Amino acid sequence: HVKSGLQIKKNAIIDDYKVTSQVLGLGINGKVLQIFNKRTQEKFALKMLQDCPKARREVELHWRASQCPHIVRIVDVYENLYAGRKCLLIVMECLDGGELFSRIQDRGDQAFTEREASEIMKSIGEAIQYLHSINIAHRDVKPENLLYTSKRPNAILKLTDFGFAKETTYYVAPEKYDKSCDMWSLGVIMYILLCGYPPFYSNHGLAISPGMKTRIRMGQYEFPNPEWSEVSEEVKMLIRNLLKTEPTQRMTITEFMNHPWIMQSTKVPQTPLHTSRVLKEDKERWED
Repeated sequence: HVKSGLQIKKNAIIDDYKVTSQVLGLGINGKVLQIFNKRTQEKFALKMLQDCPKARREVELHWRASQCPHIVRIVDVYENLYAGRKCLLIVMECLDGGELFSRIQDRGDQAFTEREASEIMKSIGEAIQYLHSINIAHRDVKPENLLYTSKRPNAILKLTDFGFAKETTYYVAPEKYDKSCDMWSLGVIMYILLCGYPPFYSNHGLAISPGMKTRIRMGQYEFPNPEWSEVSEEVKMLIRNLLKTEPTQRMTITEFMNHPWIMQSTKVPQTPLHTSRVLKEDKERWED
């Protein structure tokens, strides 16, 4: 019920960990580098942030969320001087399974199933549910931010970048919609999981198009055949509620988690999906 508070280590990280120039990824606030425990030689991930109040907010919110199995765990946080400038160094568990959509691309002749999508969405949902329950909104749920623990098949998907996360804060009525942003993100992820293409795309496929922005505002998405031919109307309706243009009309995480598709993944059919194939073909377009 009660869990330890964040104990920021003032000892030099070099004492405990061996720092490498290898960059696992770029976080919005700071670069993420692979590091190894000197004692155990175990791989870990280091996020380096300058000691601004925004950085302190990120580390606090991440620490609260670290408990969730579907949120990347912060093993330790270090306050150290780099170049005589105060830095917060966040050591997290290394996720080498790779981005969610990258793993689906790398599955070969084996086809992605509706049931597999339901399981994936439930995992992401559980993370969002924990965050919303503790009054935190990630505000940056994206495919990049979802990563797998290991290349082994029973690896767990985890949410990662808390740079944009913000606190949402006798019987009484419950009365920001920062939380609603996360639900929209789930809808987009779900759409891509089922077909392998985003609900909203740019003419000439260049970054963010004015036309794409208009489509997002107008909520102009279609479920095109053949990708959506075998997808349940139930699933389509769920996506519609998640992709409502008006944030207030958008589905709550509790509603999403109680939805039968999410709640009973086992019941969900193993209908084959075009997602794996589409992702491979899109990669081929990117790599001419």
